[PDB]
Amino acid sequence: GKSHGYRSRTRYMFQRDFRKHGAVHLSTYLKVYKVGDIVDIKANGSIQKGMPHKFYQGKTGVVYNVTKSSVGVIINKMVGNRYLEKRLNLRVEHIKHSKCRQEFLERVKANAAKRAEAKAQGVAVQLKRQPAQPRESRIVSTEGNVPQTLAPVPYETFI
Amino acid sequence: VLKKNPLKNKQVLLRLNPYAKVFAAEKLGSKKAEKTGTKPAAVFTETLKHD
Amino acid sequence: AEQVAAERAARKAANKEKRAIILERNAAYQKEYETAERNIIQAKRDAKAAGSYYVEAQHKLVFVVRIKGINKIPPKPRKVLQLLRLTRINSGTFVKVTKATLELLKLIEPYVAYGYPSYSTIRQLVYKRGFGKINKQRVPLSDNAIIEANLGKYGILSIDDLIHEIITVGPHFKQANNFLWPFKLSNPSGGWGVPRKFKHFIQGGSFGNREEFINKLVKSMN
Amino acid sequence: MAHFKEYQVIGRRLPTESVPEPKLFRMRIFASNEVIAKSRYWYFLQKLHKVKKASGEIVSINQINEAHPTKVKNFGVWVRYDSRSGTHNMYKEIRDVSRVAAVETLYQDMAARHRARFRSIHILKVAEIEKTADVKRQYVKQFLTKDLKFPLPHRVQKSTKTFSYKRPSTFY
Amino acid sequence: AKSKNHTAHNQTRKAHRNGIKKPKTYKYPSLKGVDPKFRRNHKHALHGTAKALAAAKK
Amino acid sequence: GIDHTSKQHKRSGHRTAPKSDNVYLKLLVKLYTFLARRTDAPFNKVVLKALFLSKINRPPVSVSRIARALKQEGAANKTVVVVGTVTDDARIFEFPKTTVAALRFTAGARAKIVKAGGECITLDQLAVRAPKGQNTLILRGPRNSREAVRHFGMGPHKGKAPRILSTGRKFERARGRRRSKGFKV
RNA sequence: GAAAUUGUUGAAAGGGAAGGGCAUUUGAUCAGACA
RNA sequence: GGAAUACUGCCAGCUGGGACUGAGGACUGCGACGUAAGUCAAGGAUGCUGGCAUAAUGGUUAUAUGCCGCCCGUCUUGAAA
RNA sequence: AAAUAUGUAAGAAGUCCUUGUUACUUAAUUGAACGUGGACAUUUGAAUGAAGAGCUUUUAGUGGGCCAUUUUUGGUAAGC
Ligand SMILES: [Mg+2]
Ligand SMILES: [Mg+2]
Ligand SMILES: [Mg+2]
Ligand SMILES: [Mg+2]
Ligand SMILES: [Mg+2]
Ligand SMILES: [Mg+2]
Ligand SMILES: [Mg+2]
Ligand SMILES: [Mg+2]
Ligand SMILES: [Mg+2]
Ligand SMILES: [Mg+2]
Ligand SMILES: [Mg+2]
Repeated sequence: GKSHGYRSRTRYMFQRDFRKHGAVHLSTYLKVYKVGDIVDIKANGSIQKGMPHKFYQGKTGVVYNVTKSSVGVIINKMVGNRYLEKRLNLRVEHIKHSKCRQEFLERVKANAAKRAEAKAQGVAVQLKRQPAQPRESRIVSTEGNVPQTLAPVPYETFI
Repeated sequence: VLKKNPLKNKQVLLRLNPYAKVFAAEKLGSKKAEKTGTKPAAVFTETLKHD
Repeated sequence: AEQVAAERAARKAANKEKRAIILERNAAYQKEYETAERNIIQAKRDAKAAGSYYVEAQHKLVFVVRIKGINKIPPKPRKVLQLLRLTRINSGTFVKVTKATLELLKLIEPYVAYGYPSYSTIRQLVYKRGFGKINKQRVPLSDNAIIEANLGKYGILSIDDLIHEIITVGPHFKQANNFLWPFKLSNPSGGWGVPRKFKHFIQGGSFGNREEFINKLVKSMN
Repeated sequence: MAHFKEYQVIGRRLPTESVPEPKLFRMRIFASNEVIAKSRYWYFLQKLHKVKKASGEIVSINQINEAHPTKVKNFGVWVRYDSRSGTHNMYKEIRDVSRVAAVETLYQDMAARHRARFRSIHILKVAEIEKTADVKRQYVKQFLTKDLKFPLPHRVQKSTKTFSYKRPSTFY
Repeated sequence: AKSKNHTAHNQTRKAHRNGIKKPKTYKYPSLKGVDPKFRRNHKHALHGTAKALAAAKK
Repeated sequence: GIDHTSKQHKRSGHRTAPKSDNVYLKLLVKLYTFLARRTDAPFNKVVLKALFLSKINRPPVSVSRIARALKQEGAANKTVVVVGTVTDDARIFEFPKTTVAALRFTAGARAKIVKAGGECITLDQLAVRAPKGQNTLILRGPRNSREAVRHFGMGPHKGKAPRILSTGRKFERARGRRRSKGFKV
């Protein structure tokens, strides 16, 4: 009959990259994780212990526990019409520091600097991002750039 | 009790926008533009008539 | 009985001062409208005389009209239409042109016809079909008092100031535009001009981006 | 697709820091109005250069008017069109007074004789034949005869009323 | 008398009538499943700082 | 054709008038409806809304609860307002000299308050003394202490009480409750 | 002393069914105010 | 070299004919025209005039005419069957 | 190695300075977690919208489906 094992349909998901087999680089075991850190999950095929399920591949969670060689991750999973809270025990080979919020730490640092610099000069520091506004007016010079006339080409085979 | 449309009822048109009286008095809807005598460059007209 | 002429005289005096402010402001807006349009025309003449080309700035304001009914609509286009307050056919709403709003327009492209409104179209829409959202109620814009009472903190004190914030996208465009109830237009008096509406304007239908041609369509529906 | 006007459309790629002031490209477009002309510009530019609307801009669009709208001219047109199976090249000659009034005749003839719609026709070139005997289509040469003269037999007159009280005549 | 086996038709429409609710976030989340050794010393740290705060406002 | 974003003709979901037919209670509603309309004081609106509650939403407030509320810093000389019945508590042995206004006082609660030197007044007298609810304090009883609440949300690993008639050794302690019999909850 | 059903008298319509909805013509019949 | 006109757009430019509607019921508001008193098309129709005062309008009912209308109840994905 | 769908973040439950607790941890007042006090208000951290948000108890009916565009399996095909 039908088969729904733990690692079913994971033929290509858990493979290693091309010419990227073998041992794990040492920098994986030297990074430090704390409670509240935001990390994303990517299973490693060389390590069969503490490997997450195929559902959580490519999902981002928040660290809530630290252990000897593993951490706890909280992920919200949609079940039916609501979301449930999931807790996973994954070793450090399967996770890394997500950069989704890392960029946000620079803007808040930059917002504090910009506000302080303009505090003694002018109000309305404009500490909000804006979308790509429509282009303004401009003048296009034809000096050495006279337009070239183009026409559709006929049909040919060249086979 | 009953909404009245400006531009069809002059009194309501004068209730809001009091400047409407000045606009009609000076005939600002038919203002003449200042004359200019600029001519396009030879590059523009040659490109316009270019095949 | 007291306070029968004292407060009436004071209240009428206050009304006259407000009338003078509106009179002076509308004069200023008229001057800047005329000056801006003449400069653009003059710039084009100067560029041609110099052997160059004057590229006008891209438009910042669009007016979107829903031209289809409420049946057989896929979910994602349906949700976007609700976010633009287009719940019935022939409804209109001004949208500020940004990078985020352009992607919204592409999704609901088959169901709406939008373009670039002019000052004349905006003025006639507000005067004839201008309704405000006050305490979740649709209140006709029949006097300047209601505009002052709901938009005074944003510097708007007249119906022409409301029009000014629309034609020229100001810092308070979001609050002014959200104040206006979505416009309820009728069918065009001269028709749509095409045998089948539900084709792109380029191919010969109704929906799409018809740019300045929207002004002819809106006036027929208004 | 409607009454035709001739628009000059000049476009350009968006300037970058590596190559500011890029080249300008121009092409004549026959279109009903201004909206269609700009759309057709990107349709033909996407078949020639690595550029599209998102990464490009329209520099200037201008309408082209005939220098001599009231002089009879002989026009030769080269077209590329798609049939129900394959693509064919074609050369036809049209006698008229203006380019806009000669392109509309071409679209009527293509739809009538080959069932080709607007979407499957490309106008390669429209040119005016200046010298006689360069015309190679007999249906045009017959109108170039010295002192052209032909009658109009069998005239039919429209009637405004349902009934007529005399037998009509087709004299002219 | 064979019949239909399985389908996901109309399932997501029912789920969107009242569902798809983001879970509530609470300050001080539950400490279930955390390291027992960490929890033991954390209890004494909270007990110690309570005495220190009370001693300052005796 | 309107593409509704929400349900139409939906009722608010809150009580507007009391469900009871008590003539004296409706008099209090009429009195505080006038106050809540022409006094713009948040106390009046709270009292008017509280007059519509049902019996389970108006738990009794004991005298011990009143005494504990009077031990707050600076609240020893406030008028305690309880929209409901005030019951007597024999666990407490001392009682202050406060002023309490409530719908009903039990035969024991009224005696204890008066003997301590205080007074028991009705809600209509409070409007005379405190039209805007000055120096007032509203107390409410516990709702989740009700017997029916402990059976709500029954399910596996919830720790809720089961709906059972007879409690004993042979009543819902077998398989499904302990590891020795199949499994535990 | 009801209905199904039937006789007589009176009125009406009817070219392979009858009955019904909207509007009005025709025939018969009828209430309301004359302040 | 100097004009005209076509096409497109704007006017808080003027003006003629037709159709449907008259809701509300002391005053209160925002305005306009006036030195003023006042007036006004300004928070919803008034003025003038004629015929008839009854089966004339109208109601009910029968018939005729234009268009439309398949037999209800039920099981069913689906019933005039 | 696409297109379309898909996880997370876009602040007050935040950022920064200083120092209190512990039986955990460190060669070590080293670190971890939790705190006292001080500083920065709502262009307070993109867009749009919001007949308001959140929560609870109880119960009916249903648990034979079918059609169309598109993706797609078996079969020569089917109103399969
Ligand atoms: Mg093992
Ligand atoms: Mg369709
Ligand atoms: Mg017509
Ligand atoms: Mg049509
Ligand atoms: Mg089934
Ligand atoms: Mg009988
Ligand atoms: Mg009659
Ligand atoms: Mg009939
Ligand atoms: Mg029929
Ligand atoms: Mg059957
Ligand atoms: Mg049936």
